[PDB]
Amino acid sequence: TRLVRGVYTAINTGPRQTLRSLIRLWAYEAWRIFADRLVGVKEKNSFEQLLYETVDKYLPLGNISSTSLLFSGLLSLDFKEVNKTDLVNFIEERFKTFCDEELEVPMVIHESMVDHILRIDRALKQVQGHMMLIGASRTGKTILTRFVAWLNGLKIVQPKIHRHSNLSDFDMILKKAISDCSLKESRTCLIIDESNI
Amino acid sequence: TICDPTNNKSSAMISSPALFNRCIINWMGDWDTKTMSQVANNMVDVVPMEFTDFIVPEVNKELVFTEPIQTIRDAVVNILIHFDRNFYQKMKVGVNPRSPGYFIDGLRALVKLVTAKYQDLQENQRFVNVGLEKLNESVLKVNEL
Amino acid sequence: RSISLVKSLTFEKERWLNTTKQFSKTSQELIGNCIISSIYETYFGHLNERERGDMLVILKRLLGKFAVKYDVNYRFIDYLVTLDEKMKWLECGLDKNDYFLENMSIVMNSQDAVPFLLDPSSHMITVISNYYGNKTVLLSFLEEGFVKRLENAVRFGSVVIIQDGEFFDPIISRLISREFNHAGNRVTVEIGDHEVDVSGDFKLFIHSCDPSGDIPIFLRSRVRLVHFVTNKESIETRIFDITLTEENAEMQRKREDLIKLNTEYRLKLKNLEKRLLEELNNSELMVTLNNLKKEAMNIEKKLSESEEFFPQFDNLVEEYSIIGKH
Amino acid sequence: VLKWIPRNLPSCLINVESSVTSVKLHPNLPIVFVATDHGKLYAFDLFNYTIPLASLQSHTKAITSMDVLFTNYTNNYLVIVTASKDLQIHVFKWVSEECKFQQIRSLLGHEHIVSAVKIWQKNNDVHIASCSRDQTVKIWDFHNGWSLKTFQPHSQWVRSIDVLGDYIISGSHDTTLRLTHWPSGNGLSVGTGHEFPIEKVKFIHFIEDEIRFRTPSTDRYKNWGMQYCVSASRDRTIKIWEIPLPTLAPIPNPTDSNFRCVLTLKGHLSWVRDISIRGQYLFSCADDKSVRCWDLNTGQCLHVWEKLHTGFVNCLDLDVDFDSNVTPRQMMVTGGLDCKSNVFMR
Amino acid sequence: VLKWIPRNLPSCLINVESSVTSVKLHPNLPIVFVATDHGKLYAFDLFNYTIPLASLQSHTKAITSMDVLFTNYTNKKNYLVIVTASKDLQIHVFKWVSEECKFQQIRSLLGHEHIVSAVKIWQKNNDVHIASCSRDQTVKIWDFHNGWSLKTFQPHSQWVRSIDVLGDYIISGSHDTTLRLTHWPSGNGLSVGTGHEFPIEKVKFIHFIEIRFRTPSTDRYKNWGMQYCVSASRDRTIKIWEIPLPTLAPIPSNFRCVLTLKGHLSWVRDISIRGQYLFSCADDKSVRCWDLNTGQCLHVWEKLHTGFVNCLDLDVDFDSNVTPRQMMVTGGLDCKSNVFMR
Ligand SMILES: Nc1ncnc2c1ncn2[C@@H]1O[C@H](COP(=O)(O)OP(=O)(O)O)[C@@H](O)[C@H]1O
Repeated sequence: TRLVRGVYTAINTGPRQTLRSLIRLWAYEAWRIFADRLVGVKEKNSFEQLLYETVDKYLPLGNISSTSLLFSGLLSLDFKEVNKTDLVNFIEERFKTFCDEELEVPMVIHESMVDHILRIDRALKQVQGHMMLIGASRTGKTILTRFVAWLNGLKIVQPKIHRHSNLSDFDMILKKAISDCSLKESRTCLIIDESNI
Repeated sequence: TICDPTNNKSSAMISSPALFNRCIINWMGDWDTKTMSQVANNMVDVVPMEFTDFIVPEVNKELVFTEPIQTIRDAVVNILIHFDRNFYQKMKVGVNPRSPGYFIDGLRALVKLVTAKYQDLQENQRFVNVGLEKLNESVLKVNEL
Repeated sequence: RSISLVKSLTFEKERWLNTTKQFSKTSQELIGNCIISSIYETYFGHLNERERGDMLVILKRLLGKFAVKYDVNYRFIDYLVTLDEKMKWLECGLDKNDYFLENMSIVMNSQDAVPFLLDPSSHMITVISNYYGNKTVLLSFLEEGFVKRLENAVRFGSVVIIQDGEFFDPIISRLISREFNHAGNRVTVEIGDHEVDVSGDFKLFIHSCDPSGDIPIFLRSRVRLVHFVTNKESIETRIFDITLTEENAEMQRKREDLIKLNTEYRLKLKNLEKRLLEELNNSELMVTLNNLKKEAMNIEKKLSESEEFFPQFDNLVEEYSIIGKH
Repeated sequence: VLKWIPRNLPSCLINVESSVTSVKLHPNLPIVFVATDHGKLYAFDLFNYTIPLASLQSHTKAITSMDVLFTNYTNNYLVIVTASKDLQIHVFKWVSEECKFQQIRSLLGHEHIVSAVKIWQKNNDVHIASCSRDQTVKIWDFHNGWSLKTFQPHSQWVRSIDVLGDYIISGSHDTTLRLTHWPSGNGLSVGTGHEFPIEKVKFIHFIEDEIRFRTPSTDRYKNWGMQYCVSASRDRTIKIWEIPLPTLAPIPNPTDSNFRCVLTLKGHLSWVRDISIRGQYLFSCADDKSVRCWDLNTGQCLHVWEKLHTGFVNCLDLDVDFDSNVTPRQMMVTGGLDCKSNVFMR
Repeated sequence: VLKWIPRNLPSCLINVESSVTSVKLHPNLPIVFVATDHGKLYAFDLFNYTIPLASLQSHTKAITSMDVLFTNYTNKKNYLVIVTASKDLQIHVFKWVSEECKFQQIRSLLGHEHIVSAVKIWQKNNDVHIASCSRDQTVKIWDFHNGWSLKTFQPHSQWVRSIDVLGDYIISGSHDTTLRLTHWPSGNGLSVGTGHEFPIEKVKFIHFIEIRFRTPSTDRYKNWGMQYCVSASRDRTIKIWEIPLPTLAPIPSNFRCVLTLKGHLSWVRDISIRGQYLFSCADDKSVRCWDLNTGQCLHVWEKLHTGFVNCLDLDVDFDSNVTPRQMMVTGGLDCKSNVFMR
């Protein structure tokens, strides 16, 4: 069902499409629905060859790998396929502006982090969409979430949970965020870390 | 945001019914070798690195992680990524994800220290050469008189 | 006079010629030495001596595999610990052992990442307090008013050491992550709910006296953890020092004064050579350079006079070696 | 005479040391002043652009905005006022005898970076406006050198301002416009409808010639001298607003304290950075490496200057046509992030 | 436009720490690069000439020559590449970061057994290479991307002092009074020619401009594209030579001298061509402008430097990517450099 809804969003917010474009779009949606929970590189290769076999056998097309499929609506008014170097340059300039405006941190733009930004943007674009970033420390999870939230106009709220803090503080900050979300019509993006539980 | 998905709290977050059924799980994982090679190249290509001769070695295709070795930069990014992988292998971390923060910190320390050392070495050699030249000029002037 | 001045610089000319001969070697192998230095500075902080040596030999093999060269006689102290810094550290109160020198060098050379002093002996708090004089402040995670006092320390900008670091309080996460909001010529940091102003000379230190303690992964990944344990050489030289100062106190004091004078003379000779090279670079001068090498000859004569006391100490070391090893 | 449309290709290429932040045109001499993100302030010739006339480094930070003014009096030069992230507003003198630059005075007081600086002359008393991240719209005096007034009209920081007579508006980061009366220092009305910060906002001066959006509707708006204001945000859109008529020191009207978006232009692909007004045409640049040209009557794009630069198009500038002291030449200059500036001639 | 003559008085006077050996000009910016005898590079703003924008210790010995080129890639970003050659048996290649006005060392080329005297940079369709002459009597051709060697040959018994490059053809002049035109990949001597009795200082091609000395004569010369050459030696003369057409992989036959110019009083050092005019300096502190068409000296500049004069520089006029600015720059031995603008 999530795959169907993602295909609907991509079709509705997209330009005129061809059959190869439908295949690429459906494969990207399958990648973002089924293959994100995968952990192993062997499992990723198995999923890639499975997608090869499925498309070849049921739909009688370029490379379909994860880094070769970048669907985004950042570069235009529609959710279309984008190139690589132009997207990297645009996100470089946007990150330089973000470092100028909010906080300075020296991170280097590369392929996998661009793909992760695109999928985080896709997840946060959905209505009632929530994420569970799972990865090693200092990989760039919360700062990427902050950058994508700034790109989409989301307000950033981080709970100030620390030592000698109880459930009353958590309820207070949650109620404040809820009131800001509803009464003040301010789009907020709460970020809960593992250390904040 | 989950750092170690093996601990009890993170296992409770993952195995909770509605959190799993509502959130789009995006497994970042540890960085793979291509990502670390790319970021290492992109943050060491701005330093004076290749200033001596270099002979390309003979290594296996799967043993090298970057493009085939041409300059000092490919060699140093390969040696850094391979040593980081070996160091994580020696610490017996298991299936626990490996933080690449040590790699980034070491690479920043490397670029800063190589810049400082290259500047100091060039200044010292210029000083010793101008001193030797001044001594030779003084010797020539003394021999002329 | 000119002939005498030229003839008076024969040893320095030989040293300059040897340095120019060795420049090709020391430039061909610079990248490897820098690689090993960076690996020491970023990885081997939280390791023991045997594990450090094991990853040293595998890193030497791996570095030689990719046809990049290094120094065969490379040592971390000889590469990073400058002699003036060594003198300052020894005068502050840190021991003469080399492992502690390596760890003090890795601590006082990380200006980008805050260090984690894992010191069970609880004396590096006072040696770091001695390094910065009376301007330092001692904080802890178990004191009321810690937030306000840390904010005042940030506004003042003094060197701050936080003890009991295994009970980490996550309100300083913006200071651990070193993310700064640059507001013109002032730098602000949001701590808690109200921001503060960084004085620019603010330095943070976290010290924990609990081996095998518990620290958050967020704290662990961004803080250079360094261990501090007593190895065989430290206890051996400490036992030797105790037994020598309990056997012959005046003789021990004379030996300590002798070695301090020797290393001070070596530092003065190095500074003297640097000053002479700098003075000759920018070119009265002849009489000045005469005074320079007269001071050099006096220092050499003083060292040669000081040479005639060391075999006695070697004999005492050979005598007390059994006590040290037991 | 007024409906001139620039060609499909730029007339000439100007190379700058770093990213171009602002460009302005001398109202009399055909020369162009180009800002520089490195901090320099160039001054090029529209006919001999191979070598610059003069350029000096006056800031340690990036120059943010600038504008020119050919001074006139009731009793006679050109003045350039420069913004910078260095917390200073450096005012310069352009001497035409030796075609050089001479720094005059610096205006201090802001506690952070400034964003836009505007200058205007009225009854031989020229004033310099300013706006910073302190969300304080401080207005100085050029002749005296000291401050005149200071007020905070927004919760978050302002980004651009515009003046017309005694009224000043200011777009801000919190996506709200606000009209504040300068002599009285109080707000009149607010604007709402954006969910991205305002990049550039400017007034719509009336013209006597027919254009739908540059003519008064009622006699009250003709007496006020202003009816329309245009704001460009990061919503990839252009909005023409309606300012409600205040009850007149002017008194705010609680029943009419809100704006009204009469028209909402759309068609860009990224943030609109800078906007301009010329005749019945709306000239706007954006981060799509392109410049559009909207029509005020219909709201349709009539030309697409695709791939004008290889990067973001940070700024463009025209000549003011409402003012009788400035001849509205058919010259439009643009500046980009790709260290290039394109000048359009004829 | 292309017929500009520098004024009698210089427009900018720049001071440095030691003698100036190589002066180059930014093809796109009003920035001048100068090299000193201490192996130091100074990057100077034109309108702010007192304080150096950039100052770097490039080499431990004296720099001899320097060349610049703006890269052009059709894919990737462009940047300015500067090359420095010195007496350290090394060649250094830097990228000029114009974002913050600071040099950045890209790489180095090693392999020459003695000092290197001249290094050139030219761009192919999508690749860049570099040539070098040394005391080893060896012309060596390296590439900027990989860094390892592509060509090496010994064309002359004496040591080559100046190389010029166009396309796949190399003209080199040595301490011996002869020149040589060779082919780039094959490394064979297509043509030689003598006519001097003193060592050559600078030799370079004469390109085609869309004129007596810029026009192809026959259709058999237009397709090849190379017709003329210019050379200068310590003979106080500047010689315009004609090239023999090789039998086309080329197969090699002697040089023809079609013009000579005289009037210098000491050793000349540099040759530069702008449109119809020729700019040359000679060690009597004399900067002379000669006309190629008429064939005589037009204007002189004397006592520009108290000491000797080392080099000039003007922008390339025969390249599309380089704007022929109305400006000129020169250096001297007395820690002085002159900039003529407009
Ligand atoms: N692509 C990258 N290049 C360089 N550094 C990075 C990159 N991604 C993350 N980092 C480092 O990680 C830090 C941010 O990680 P963060 O998202 O805060 O980790 P966590 O999610 O565990 O809180 C930064 O200080 C940065 O130095």
